[PDB]
Amino acid sequence: IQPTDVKAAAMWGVAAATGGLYLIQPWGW
Amino acid sequence: IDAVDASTIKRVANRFIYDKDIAIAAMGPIQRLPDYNWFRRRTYWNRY
Amino acid sequence: GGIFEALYKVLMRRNSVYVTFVIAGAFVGERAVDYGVHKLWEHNNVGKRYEDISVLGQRQ
Repeated sequence: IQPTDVKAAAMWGVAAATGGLYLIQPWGW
Repeated sequence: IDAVDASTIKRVANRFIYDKDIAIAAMGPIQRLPDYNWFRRRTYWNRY
Repeated sequence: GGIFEALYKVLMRRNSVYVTFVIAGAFVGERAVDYGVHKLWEHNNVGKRYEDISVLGQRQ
């Protein structure tokens, strides 16, 4: 409801930081 | 009794139910009852 | 043995954090292994690279 909101948000910040994880690639960190 | 609200339910459920072992006893025409790995896997939700 | 409950204590009772750990752990591991292959290579071959050519600048 409200869990499925935030639980939509946690893996919505995965894509962002998972396609921010296959193309531009600052790699020392 | 009335000191058990919706947040108390989830905390006791995470201690006793979530990702825990179970025990089963069955009898009869039980060839279509699922097996132990089916039951053990469904003590958590790989969706949330 | 106390690191084994503590590492499951924090991260995966959840299923989107978990997908962070397998994607972001695929990177630190891919850079930890690309670094070690790229230093075992230039240690087996000393004096054989392109910058080890004594007459490099001077053709004329």
